[PDB]
Amino acid sequence: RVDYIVTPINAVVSWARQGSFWPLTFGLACCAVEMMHATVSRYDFDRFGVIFRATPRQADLILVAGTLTNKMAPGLRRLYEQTLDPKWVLSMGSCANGGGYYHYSYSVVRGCNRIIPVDIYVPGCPPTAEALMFGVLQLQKSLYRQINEGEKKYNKKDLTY
Amino acid sequence: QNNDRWVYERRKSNFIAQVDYEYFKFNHWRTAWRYFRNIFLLTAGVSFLYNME
Amino acid sequence: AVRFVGPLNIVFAGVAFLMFYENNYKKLYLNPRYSYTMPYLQSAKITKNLYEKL
Amino acid sequence: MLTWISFWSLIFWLILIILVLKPKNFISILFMSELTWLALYCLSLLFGAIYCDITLLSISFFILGVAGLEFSFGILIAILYKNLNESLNTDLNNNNNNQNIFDKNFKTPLEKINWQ
Amino acid sequence: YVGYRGRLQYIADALKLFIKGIVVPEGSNKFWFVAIPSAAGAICYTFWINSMWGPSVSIFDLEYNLVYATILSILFSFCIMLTGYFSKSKYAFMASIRCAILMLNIEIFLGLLV
Amino acid sequence: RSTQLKFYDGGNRQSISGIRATIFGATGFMGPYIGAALGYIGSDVIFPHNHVYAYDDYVKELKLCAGSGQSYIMRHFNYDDDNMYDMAIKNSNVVINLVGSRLQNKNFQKAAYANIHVAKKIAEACARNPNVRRLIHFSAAGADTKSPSPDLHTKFHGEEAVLNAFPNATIFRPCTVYGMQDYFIRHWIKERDWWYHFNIVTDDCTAKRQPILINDVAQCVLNALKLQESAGQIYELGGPHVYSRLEVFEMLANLSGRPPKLAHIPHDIALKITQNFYNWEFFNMEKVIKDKLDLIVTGKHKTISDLYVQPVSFPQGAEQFIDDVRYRGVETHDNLEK
Amino acid sequence: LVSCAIFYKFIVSKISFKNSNYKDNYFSIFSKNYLNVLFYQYWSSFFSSVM
Amino acid sequence: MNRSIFQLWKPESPRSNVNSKQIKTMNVNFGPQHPAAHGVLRLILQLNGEIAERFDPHIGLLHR
Amino acid sequence: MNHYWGSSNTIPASSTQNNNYFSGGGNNVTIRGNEIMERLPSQTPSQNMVQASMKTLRFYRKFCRLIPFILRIHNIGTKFTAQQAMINFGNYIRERNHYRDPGLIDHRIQLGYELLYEAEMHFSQHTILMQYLSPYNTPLSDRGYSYLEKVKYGNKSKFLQGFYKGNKPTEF
Amino acid sequence: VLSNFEQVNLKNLRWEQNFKKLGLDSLDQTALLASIEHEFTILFPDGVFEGFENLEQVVNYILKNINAV
Amino acid sequence: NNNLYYILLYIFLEIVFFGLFLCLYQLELFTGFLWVAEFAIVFIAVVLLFY
Amino acid sequence: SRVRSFNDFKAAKTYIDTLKPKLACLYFRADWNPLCEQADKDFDKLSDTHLEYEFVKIDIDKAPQAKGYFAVRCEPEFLLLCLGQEMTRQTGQNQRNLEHRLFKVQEYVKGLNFPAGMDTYEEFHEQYMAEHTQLDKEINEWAR
Ligand SMILES: CCCCCCCCCCCCCCCCCC(=O)OC[C@H](COP(=O)([O-])OCC(O)COP(=O)([O-])OC[C@@H](COC(=O)CCCCCCCCCCCCCCCCC)OC(=O)CCCCCCCCCCCCCCCCC)OC(=O)CCCCCCCCCCCCCCCCC
Ligand SMILES: CCCCCCCCCCCCCCCCCC(=O)OC[C@H](COP(=O)([O-])OCC[N+](C)(C)C)OC(=O)CCCCCCCCCCCCCCCCC
Ligand SMILES: CCCCCCCCCCCCCCCCCC(=O)OC[C@H](COP(=O)([O-])OCC[N+](C)(C)C)OC(=O)CCCCCCCCCCCCCCCCC
Ligand SMILES: CCCCCCCCCCCCCCCCCC(=O)OC[C@H](COP(=O)([O-])OCC[N+](C)(C)C)OC(=O)CCCCCCCCCCCCCCCCC
Ligand SMILES: CCCCCCCCCCCCCCCCCC(=O)OC[C@H](COP(=O)(O)OCCN)OC(=O)CCCCCCCCCCCCCCCCC
Ligand SMILES: NC(=O)C1=CN([C@@H]2O[C@H](COP(=O)(O)OP(=O)(O)OC[C@H]3O[C@@H](n4cnc5c(N)ncnc54)[C@H](OP(=O)(O)O)[C@@H]3O)[C@@H](O)[C@H]2O)C=CC1
Ligand code: SF4
Repeated sequence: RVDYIVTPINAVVSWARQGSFWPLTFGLACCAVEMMHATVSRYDFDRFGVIFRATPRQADLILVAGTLTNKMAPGLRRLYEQTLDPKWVLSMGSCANGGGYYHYSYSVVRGCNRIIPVDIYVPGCPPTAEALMFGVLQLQKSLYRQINEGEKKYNKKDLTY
Repeated sequence: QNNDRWVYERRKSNFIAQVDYEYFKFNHWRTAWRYFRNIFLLTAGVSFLYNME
Repeated sequence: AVRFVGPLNIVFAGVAFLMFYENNYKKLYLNPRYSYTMPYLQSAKITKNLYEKL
Repeated sequence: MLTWISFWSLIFWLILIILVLKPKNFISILFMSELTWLALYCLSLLFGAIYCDITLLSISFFILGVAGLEFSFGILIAILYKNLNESLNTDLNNNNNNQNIFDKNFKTPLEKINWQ
Repeated sequence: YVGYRGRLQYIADALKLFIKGIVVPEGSNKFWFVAIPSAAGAICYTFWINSMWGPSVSIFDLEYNLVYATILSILFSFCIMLTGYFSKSKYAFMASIRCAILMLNIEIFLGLLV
Repeated sequence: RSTQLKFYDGGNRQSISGIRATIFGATGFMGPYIGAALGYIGSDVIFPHNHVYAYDDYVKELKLCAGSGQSYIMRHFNYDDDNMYDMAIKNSNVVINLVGSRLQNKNFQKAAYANIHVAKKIAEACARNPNVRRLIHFSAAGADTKSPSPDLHTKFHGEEAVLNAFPNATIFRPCTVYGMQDYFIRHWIKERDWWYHFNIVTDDCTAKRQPILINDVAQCVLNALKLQESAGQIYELGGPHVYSRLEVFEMLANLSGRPPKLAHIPHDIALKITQNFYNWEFFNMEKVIKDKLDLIVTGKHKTISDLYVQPVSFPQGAEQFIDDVRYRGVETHDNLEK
Repeated sequence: LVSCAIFYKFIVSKISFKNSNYKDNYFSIFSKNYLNVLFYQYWSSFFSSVM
Repeated sequence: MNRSIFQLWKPESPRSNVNSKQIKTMNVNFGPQHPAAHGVLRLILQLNGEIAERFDPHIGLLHR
Repeated sequence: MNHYWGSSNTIPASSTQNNNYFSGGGNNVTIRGNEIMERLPSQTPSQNMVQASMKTLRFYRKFCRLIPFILRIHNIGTKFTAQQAMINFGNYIRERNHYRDPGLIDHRIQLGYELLYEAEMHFSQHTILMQYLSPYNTPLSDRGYSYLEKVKYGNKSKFLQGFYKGNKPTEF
Repeated sequence: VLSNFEQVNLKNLRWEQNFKKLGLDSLDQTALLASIEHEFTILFPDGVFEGFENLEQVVNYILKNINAV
Repeated sequence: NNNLYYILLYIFLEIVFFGLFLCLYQLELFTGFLWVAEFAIVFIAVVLLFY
Repeated sequence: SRVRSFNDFKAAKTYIDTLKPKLACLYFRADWNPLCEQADKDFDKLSDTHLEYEFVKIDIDKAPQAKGYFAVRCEPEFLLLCLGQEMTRQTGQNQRNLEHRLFKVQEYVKGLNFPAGMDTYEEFHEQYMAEHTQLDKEINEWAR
């Protein structure tokens, strides 16, 4: 059966895509600085193999770090759609999560999840650099496990069908 | 607009779709093969046979 | 006998086979063979003289 | 199938025929002129090898330099086309009717010929 | 952390680049969009022939190594320019023009050095 | 029991529609649209799924149907456990089923399982739960026991089992639905782009087709929920006009500007190859079998007019989805601006 | 070399004059004489040189 | 060093082809998702030879 | 004229020419100009409702001349025809035709020109800007409409229709 | 072009009557004239555009015009 | 072919085949000189076509 | 000659192709234009007078494909075909202008001298598709 080959290759693919996890160079608000702080030496991102890429075509993670305004929501949707699959989305900050300090505003979208599917949320205002690091590492672990979460059932011979 | 005048007055006819039953036969390539083998025989094959004999 | 390919195609195949066989035969049996030109058919021995048939 | 001498002698004039044949766009004519110079380059090298003529062999770099200078002049003229308001397709710079062009059509810059 | 003490980071990134999916823009030319990177890869993987590792330790007995290097560099610059042009991004096209200017400078600089 | 459903459709996503709906098989092409139809009025939507890969956009985008606190995704669903169905539909007064055999599946056993076992278990769970006011099962147009297609053959039995288990079940029989993520217009575009010279047909292309827009299908679902009398009846949904496969090819070619070219492969050899080789989305036996079959609205059951939905014509509906893929011929300088 | 010099002479021909015509200050007047001279001289030189 | 004023500036005269934009200028959307832009600047830039000519900044992408 | 609408802001028809060898011309009325709009001076003050009405008519004329280009670029031609969009925007203006303040009208015309420029330059999204072009009481041409409400409430007053429809969620 | 404007009856159409008689207000008139400009790929100067009072004048102007496609 | 880009591509391929003939005739040095001299010309031609 | 009326595009095209007229006059009409009422009468009156033209009538409402195939933009439409190749086209109802176009086309065809064996009838789309393959196909293959 293909599973004999698929499962080890699945593990290798998950390991490779976890090791190389390039987010998009996109910051909107104060949460950008926290992202830069994680990128810089005190909490090196590179240790976990995450390197930022400017073009969405070369990005695996969409770091929605900052407030999203109605004047920008179409742009965020276009960026998400133009990012090559497979991809994940991480909301950072109260403003990106649920509107934050500007939830009662006439210009701010009440949450980036309304425009985009958000894979993970990192609470904070601003989230600490270690908080962002924790969120990214948790996202990486979940990403590695997503390939095979025990969906297929095992038959009498222990081979998934 | 006078530069593009030709395109404005161009009459374009909608396509009619039909099933092509002989597309994979490659009749043009078959004709090329027939011509090539005829020429090859008549010149090279005859010369080679006589010279070999 | 019955043949899917035409008589002209049969003639072409025959003459092409004759060309191939005659070329190889003349290159393999009517040649000095002092130069290693056909691998696995000429010997690969180490020659101690200027002219040694391979 | 053809000896190299006859082949190159023929293809030089064939290249000239192509240059004349193709629609007169300055850039295309410039490319064809460069190809003609290179054909002369190859022919001169062939004859130099045949006749053991160092002069014929050395004509190569002379041809290269002349071709480079002519190409520089051609680039400058093609750029000058803009300031002189001339289409690179020279056939569009005159009102003569040409069946070779699908969409050649010029009118006087007017809106109505008859007022009353 | 990609491999114990980061020993397999390059392997991981290469495998990830393989895994990542690709889509060609609708407005872009489908044939050229894929043809240009293919030619660039072929030229780049031909680069190594023009290399010597000893008095005569070369895969081929090439004499005009500098000519080969210049020609291969010009071909790669061609590929970069075509990439920028056929990807209709204005930034990519400006990058291609910058590549052209760099090639113009490199011609004289490397020629004088040689 | 009572089939009445009191809900308010005058509100936006943040309103309270009054519908609590569980939508099985929402990871398909039509699943997100059907879910969004209910979600955008404030309804609560549950999406039970066991989909690989979990990180697929198909699973991910289901969260956009309703919003935060209204849309829920139930992962690792077990389709042979009754407790799982009970949990899924415990608080739902609407149960929509779109779990059908995929076009990629040629195994008769798997097709029958997907189209019968899951549907029957969902219907039984709805019968057990007294709070399930409405059940909407999605069958296929042209379903028949004598149908060569395993998908249709099993779907007929599936709808029969659903009716037997839950007599108040509403069965839809849509024709070939088209849209941005469909299997018809997108497949046409992708096949023509991958070959660049032809679309490979395996029949005379005389089979009748009656395409319907997915937006129209969603509106039909909403109207069926609004209409209490629609319960316990079978509906066939299709476009205003019927076209053959050749006519559909001609219309698409004319709309997009791409010249048509149909390359014919013998039906028998195509069937043998597809049934003896691995099958995926773009190479499957179901497509070959359904090429000859007619998938149109018959007068044997209720039609879309009964649901009071006016479907849009195929030429008008499909034009927007081929704007990007347009032949670039001779165009005006003004048109060059883009 | 002499042909290049003559081409230089034709290139350095004066183009615009300060005449007494005050009617074309705000209108574009097209004169192709400069390009015609350069074009014909260049291509005649090319043909003669290649031959 | 000689003068270069004429090579350095190009004015526009009324209804004159030579003294006019003889090229289709590049209208680029500098930002918002641009590494140089801070992230919420949508600057419509009119480049002519990669030299900025006309600026139309939009700064409402972070109005709150 | 040093303005976005100036006759010299046309897109050249060729790399080395403007549309001809004997003439100079370009299109700037039915498509966007060559150079971007760096400044949009305020409409000169109108002292009369006559001048205000003339400004409104000229703005509507420009909008009508530009609508086909807007539809083509935004891929919204299927939703409504060019004339349908013109009539819908005409209804939009009719709803505001009661204005009798020249200053307010001038401000409105400035806003309209700005939004028209945004539509030309793709600053806005098609779904966000089609709200002005959408029909007031007619279905969108790219969708199948539902006449269930009309069938149910045929020959019934709008009050009764609204009463049956409701105006508040019934769950709470 | 008028077929788009369903207020006017093309059957009994008098080419000399005013747009107001046909059933077109100023906005309808502007829309109709713009549609005619699009149809014929022409552009009416401001003076003539504002001076048009019925379809006969438009027909005469288009007949005199040579650039109409 | 009337497309300028394809014309330039075919001119480049013609240069390659001329170099191939020179290599076959054993004028390798002149092949290399021709290629280095003309690839720059083709590059400048591509830039001119972009302009 | 008498006007042959068709309601099916397939039938009309098959009849025209089978007949292979040297001079054909195709009249396309739709019910939206009131002037088609007079156009039909004008077409019928001219059909009897002109024996050198094959007069064919098509209703666009009954044959939607005909409009697209024949590139009809406004109606009523008169199309003159010489050996199945478009010679002239008239939009609107005017008997005098239609007859003048018929006269001009027939006199020019009489003056023409086609090469022997190279003047066979061709379908309406053949010339458009030839020009398309020559220009538009290459343009598309270059851009998108
Ligand atoms: C070396 C040792 C020394 C001895 C020599 C040994 C032999 C040396 C061979 C050297 C050449 C090797 C060339 C192949 C390299 C590897 C790639 C490969 O195999 O192809 C996969 C590769 C996958 O396509 P892709 O472009 O990478 O996919 C991009 C995206 O995935 C697409 O993205 P998308 O979103 O557009 O998706 C659209 C949809 C696809 O688009 C659609 O939706 C529409 C199409 C759906 C149905 C597709 C059915 C399969 C169509 C096959 C077409 C073959 C091309 C020629 C057709 C000619 C028609 C007249 O996606 C797909 O399904 C992708 C295509 C899937 C193909 C599955 C089968 C592939 C393997 C078998 C191919 C057998 C072809 C035989 C041809 C005749 C040979 C004489 O390309 C192909 O499929 C075409 C391969 C054609 C050459 C096959 C060569 C091997 C067999 C030769 C015959 C037997 C040996 C004879 C010699 C014996 C000597 C002793
Ligand atoms: C692309 C990769 C390979 C490139 C390099 C290949 C090697 C070098 C080039 C060799 C020549 C190959 C040319 C093949 C072109 C075939 C084109 C075609 O299909 O046309 C069909 C065409 C059209 O096919 P058709 O007519 O059946 O279909 C079209 C029908 N109508 C006309 C109605 C539209 O047939 C012809 O009419 C012309 C056929 C010409 C065939 C020429 C064959 C070669 C002639 C020289 C042979 C010399 C032999 C010497 C032997 C010496 C001893 C060894
Ligand atoms: C030791 C040497 C090392 C270097 C070797 C490098 C070779 C790498 C080869 C990679 C594979 C390329 C494809 C080869 C297979 C055949 C491809 C094919 O189908 O050909 C059809 C096409 C041409 O035909 P077409 O199908 O595109 O269109 C025909 C023309 N019309 C439509 C108008 C009628 O071939 C190509 O164009 C392929 C080009 C590939 C990229 C090559 C770049 C080389 C560097 C620049 C050269 C100068 C360009 C100047 C002009 C600007 C650009 C246009
Ligand atoms: C470096 C590793 C390379 C790995 C390459 C693997 C190539 C494919 C190997 C197939 C092995 C098949 C074993 C017997 C199967 C028995 C089941 C059966 O019914 O046979 C017919 C099977 C079954 O397909 P079916 O559709 O006819 O029936 C389904 C099965 N039933 C009916 C039981 C439900 O189909 C085949 O033709 C063979 C399997 C084709 C599988 C195609 C997908 C391969 C995915 C490979 C993933 C790894 C990629 C590695 C590279 C990654 C690079 C980053
Ligand atoms: C017994 C011992 C062995 C004896 C010797 C055997 C030698 C090998 C066999 C030689 C004969 C091979 C068959 C040749 C058939 C030629 C047929 C022909 O010319 O008809 C035209 C042919 C048909 O056209 P087609 O497009 O295929 O459509 C079909 C229409 N019926 O159109 C074509 O297909 C193209 C035809 C090309 C013709 C090229 C002519 C070249 C002539 C060269 C000079 C030869 C002079 C004779 C030399 C004799 C020396 C002995
Ligand atoms: N052209 C069309 O779209 C038409 C559709 N229909 C009906 O409407 C339904 C919805 O449309 P569409 O989105 O296109 O259909 P899809 O094939 O896209 O979706 C089928 C759904 O059922 C799931 N599924 C498939 N097999 C099984 C199985 N054995 N067990 C459990 N779940 C399974 C799939 O999940 P998974 O991703 O995990 O496989 C998927 O979510 C169809 O299933 C079909 O029955 C009827 C006529 C036409
Ligand atoms: S969540 Fe806080 S820190 Fe982050 S962007 Fe909003 S206000 Fe700034």
